[PDB]
Amino acid sequence: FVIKGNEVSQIAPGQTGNIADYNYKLPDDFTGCVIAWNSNKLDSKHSGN
Amino acid sequence: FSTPSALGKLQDVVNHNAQALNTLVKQLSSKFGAISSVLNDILSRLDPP
Repeated sequence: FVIKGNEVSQIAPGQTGNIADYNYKLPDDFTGCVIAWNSNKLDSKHSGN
Repeated sequence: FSTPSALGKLQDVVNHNAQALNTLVKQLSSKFGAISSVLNDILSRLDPP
């Protein structure tokens, strides 16, 4: 999935916010890896994507 | 009848068991390093992890 930088911290166990609560939620006992990187050069447009 | 200390051997047993139970209950109000002694305050103030 694609999210905002201020929402990257929400892809973690126990977090709250519009993404953690309504789009994608991890279990409290989640085991695994959360990998994130900047995609501004690929997803952004001057008109807005 | 006259000597109030005559039965101390039994009164000490009663008092020691009463003190042990009162101490055990009083320990429930301690924090042991936690922010609060009440589980509901911890659950409502902090996120799961």
